[PDB]
Amino acid sequence: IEELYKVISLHENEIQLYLISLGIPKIDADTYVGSKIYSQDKYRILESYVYNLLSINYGCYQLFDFNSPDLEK
Amino acid sequence: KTIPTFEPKESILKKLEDIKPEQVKKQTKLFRIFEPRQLPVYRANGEKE
Repeated sequence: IEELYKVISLHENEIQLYLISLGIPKIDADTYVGSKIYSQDKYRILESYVYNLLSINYGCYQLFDFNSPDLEK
Repeated sequence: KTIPTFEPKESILKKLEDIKPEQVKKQTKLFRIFEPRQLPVYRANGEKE
């Protein structure tokens, strides 16, 4: 995911060359690139490091119920 | 998402401006085809005149 952010910050014509490089057909990459959903994926890569950060699982934290109605009180 | 710009063609425009106007000619001597020469001349008998 540090490579897919490097791809998005490239040119519009250099995202399409990268997608066709892997094996994606032309009408599928040009439906991606033309709909400007490479611009929305800047805010889903950068938010993917937030849920990676803090752990609700550990040696001990797996046993408890974190969505309990007694911790939310 | 910027688009590439137009690249001009200088080789075509160079062929228009470098057409010189029609070269005016003036002649320096008269257009000659025939010239006089000396030939020997003979009478009706055959001897040199």
